[PDB]
Amino acid sequence: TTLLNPYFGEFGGMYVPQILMPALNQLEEAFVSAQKDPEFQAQFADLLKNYAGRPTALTKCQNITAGTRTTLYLKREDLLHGGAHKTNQVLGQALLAKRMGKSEIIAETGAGAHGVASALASALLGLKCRIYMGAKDVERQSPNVFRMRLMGAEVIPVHSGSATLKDACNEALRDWSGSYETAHYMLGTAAGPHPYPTIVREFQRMIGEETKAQILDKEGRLPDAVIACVGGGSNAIGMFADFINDTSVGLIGVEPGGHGIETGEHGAPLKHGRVGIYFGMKAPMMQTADGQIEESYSISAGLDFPSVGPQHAYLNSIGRADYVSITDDEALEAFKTLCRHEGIIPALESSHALAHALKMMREQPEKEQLLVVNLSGRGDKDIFTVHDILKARGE
Amino acid sequence: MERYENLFAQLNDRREGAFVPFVTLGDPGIEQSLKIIDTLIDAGADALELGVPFSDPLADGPTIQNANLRAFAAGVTPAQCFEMLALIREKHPTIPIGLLMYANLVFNNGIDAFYARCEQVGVDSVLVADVPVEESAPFRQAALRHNIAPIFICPPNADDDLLRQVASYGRGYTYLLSRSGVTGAENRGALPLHHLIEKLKEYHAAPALQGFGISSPEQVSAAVRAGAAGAISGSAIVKIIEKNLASPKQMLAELRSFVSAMKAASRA
Ligand SMILES: Cc1ncc(COP(=O)(O)O)c(C/N=C(\CNc2ccccc2O)C(=O)O)c1O
Ligand SMILES: O=P(O)(O)OCCNS(=O)(=O)c1ccc(OC(F)(F)F)cc1
Ligand SMILES: Nc1ccccc1O
Ligand SMILES: [Cl-]
Ligand SMILES: [Cl-]
Ligand SMILES: [Cl-]
Ligand SMILES: [Cl-]
Ligand SMILES: [Cl-]
Ligand SMILES: [Cl-]
Ligand SMILES: [Cl-]
Ligand SMILES: [Cs+]
Ligand SMILES: [Cs+]
Repeated sequence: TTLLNPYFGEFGGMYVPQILMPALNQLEEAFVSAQKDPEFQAQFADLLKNYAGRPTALTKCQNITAGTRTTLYLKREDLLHGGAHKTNQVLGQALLAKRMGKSEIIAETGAGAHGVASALASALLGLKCRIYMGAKDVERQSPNVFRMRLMGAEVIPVHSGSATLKDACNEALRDWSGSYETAHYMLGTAAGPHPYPTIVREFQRMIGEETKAQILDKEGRLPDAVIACVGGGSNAIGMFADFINDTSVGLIGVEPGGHGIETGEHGAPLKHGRVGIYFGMKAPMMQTADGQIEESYSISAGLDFPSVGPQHAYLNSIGRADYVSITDDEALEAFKTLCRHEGIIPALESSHALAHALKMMREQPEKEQLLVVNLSGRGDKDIFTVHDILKARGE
Repeated sequence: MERYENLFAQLNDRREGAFVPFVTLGDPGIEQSLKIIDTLIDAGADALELGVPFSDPLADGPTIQNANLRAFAAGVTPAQCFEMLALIREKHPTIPIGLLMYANLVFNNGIDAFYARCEQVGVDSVLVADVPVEESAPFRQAALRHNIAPIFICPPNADDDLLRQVASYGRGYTYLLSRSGVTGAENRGALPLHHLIEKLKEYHAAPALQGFGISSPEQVSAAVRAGAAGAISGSAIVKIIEKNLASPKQMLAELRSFVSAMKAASRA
């Protein structure tokens, strides 16, 4: 029994051990109550504006579209406190944790951006925060391990499996199943068991609401398409949500193509996996023929996840949203292009969305199109990884 | 078939509880796993709970995580697990055999086909660890259609509605969870389960087996005195496999002594 629909068509649900159902039901009830509570909404709004810095800018990127009929805007979640869109919904979930009387926070992280966001919100709001992070991601995203520990969070390296985001997710859930009376699991994406895909969307939807108002003010019309990278789904559904009923607006999600879809070393389950049950949800999975969950791959730790949130699987199934992939090398070019020609250093995750927008422009340069890319984070955490790659290329 | 019902009827006549070990199928290898399971039965196991190696066993702590890894290192597949189950049932016609599954392995090639294959090899029950009662309908329906007992979890935080559902929907045995958390011998249950055991009997639920953290004979006796029909022990068994990988002879000898002692605790 739930208050809200746990499914998006055939996708979603609550595939957790029985022990965790009271925790999910409590979270759902607290969310439904808080969404009706003017005091909660005002606290949340206060934090978003005066602490995180909302609304974020919408930047018109003129150099990189020169000589084409593409107009490209970047929604600047890289300017949010913490450096990524992850901060938005962490502030709301932390308020939910306090509303439920939890004193501790469990969080997974791969890009370390959700870990940093969870740690900063816990420091602000008086919660004891512990972060699970794959040992591989500890290294390739180390500037954030430094940030998290300075803010008082416990950071726990995970060496199991691929030593990346999937494995951190596993240990966060294992931990929560034995600590849920005192710890809230601050899941970092629009995936997992209900109610997380719903809560995370509603606590990210200001991205698209602001974008819509900003595009209308500057261009007098809706975008032709909005474009976002898809690791678990949160920045993309945050951008998409307010446009879903505007049927003229394309919704384009970009999965990581890794070394190339044909190599199997990618993170693109929505278009190249098949439906399965894992991480509390029925959703597209990278899996073996036998039903073992695969390991994913991406140059970008934040997209290195072998599943995807159920609302994206649904929006794809009905044709409302379209999903594509972008390889490591395509993402790296877009990263370089934004640094050099717009003076913005993007997260490698966000660079996948940018790369697809640049492809849309370059492939049809005389096509008139008004596009928005969700620039979900800044790239400071990536500058060392990008350095080592271009050095090994002789660049 | 009726293997659980016959077991508990025989156990009640002898006024004793069930001891049910768990191991991972194919840990540390197929043929060593088969000998391990024969040793568990010869030492007095009343029933078996058997795990199919899964890539991401999110209800399991480190001990059984590593059992899964060992089986994968031996290349063990679900198809080989069903081959093993056929060989076990061929040797042991009456012992109740329950599988510990994760949902994706049941869903993968069709839920109905999975339970049909369980029926063909002689499995008696299936517990799907990440399917709560709220999601259970296609699993329990497919189980019952193929004469498989669907095993439901009664957690310590169970309310009255959950007790009634688990009592109505389940067959074979009710899984009485000792505590929150994941599998593991290092962490023993804290709460008394007397109130839930008796509500389950009131609602005519399948007989209860307590599991999670049962590693000592006293715990087996205590579960039986509390009213449960028996107890399950996994990590304590698997630790003996892990500790004796280099000595399969001393592995089976120490498994035999442990199972014997745990079973003897169920007799009073
Ligand atoms: C700037 C930026 N942009 C986009 C993404 C992609 O995530 P999305 O917007 O949720 O699709 C990330 C993802 N980063 C993760 C992964 N977070 C994560 C991903 C998948 C499952 C669990 C997770 O914690 C993190 O933990 O910080 C990011 O940092
Ligand atoms: O002795 P321990 O602590 O290792 O426990 C052994 C339990 N092995 S099992 O197959 O019964 C078993 C039963 C239920 C499980 O998860 C669930 F409760 F969510 F369903 C996991 C394993
Ligand atoms: N559709 C739906 C709505 C509310 C609660 C449960 C549900 O399945
Ligand atoms: Cl309101
Ligand atoms: Cl409006
Ligand atoms: Cl369009
Ligand atoms: Cl008895
Ligand atoms: Cl694991
Ligand atoms: Cl390996
Ligand atoms: Cl615990
Ligand atoms: Cs232009
Ligand atoms: Cs992904």
